[PDB]
Amino acid sequence: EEIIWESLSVDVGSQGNPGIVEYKGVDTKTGEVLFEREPIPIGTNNMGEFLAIVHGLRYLKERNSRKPIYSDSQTAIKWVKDKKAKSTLVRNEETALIWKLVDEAEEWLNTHTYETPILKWQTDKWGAIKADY
RNA sequence: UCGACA
DNA sequence: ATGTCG
Ligand SMILES: [Cl-]
Ligand SMILES: [Mg+2]
Ligand SMILES: [Mg+2]
Repeated sequence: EEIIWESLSVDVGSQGNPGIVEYKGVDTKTGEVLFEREPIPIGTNNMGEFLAIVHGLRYLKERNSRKPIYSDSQTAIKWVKDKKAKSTLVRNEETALIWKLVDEAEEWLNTHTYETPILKWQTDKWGAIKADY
């Protein structure tokens, strides 16, 4: 019910779906952009949302930060919890990059630890997540 | 058959 | 429209 302002908010941005995908993480309190992924030619909204959360985990772990991560993606939050991105996007030469990043994200998750709470951003009550495009 | 999150 | 889960 209470927004945890001392947190990291991440979100995907795209042009088409499947389409060009990117993501960024921002300080929930100030909106300051902390990281941003170079656009990936072809990917899905959910893969991007997943990549954004995993990058956030890696970003916070490297800085010894225990702050939670906000995401508005029910799908991505579940994929991270399961440490498995159940995407339906076809695996071919054109989607090789997005799949490589997804596979590497999964790989990282299955070989590292973290206590970072991954929280659902309550869009219907709080408005658009701060990392929204 | 939807409902929900994007 | 398309991507996903309950
Ligand atoms: Cl990535
Ligand atoms: Mg989103
Ligand atoms: Mg958004």
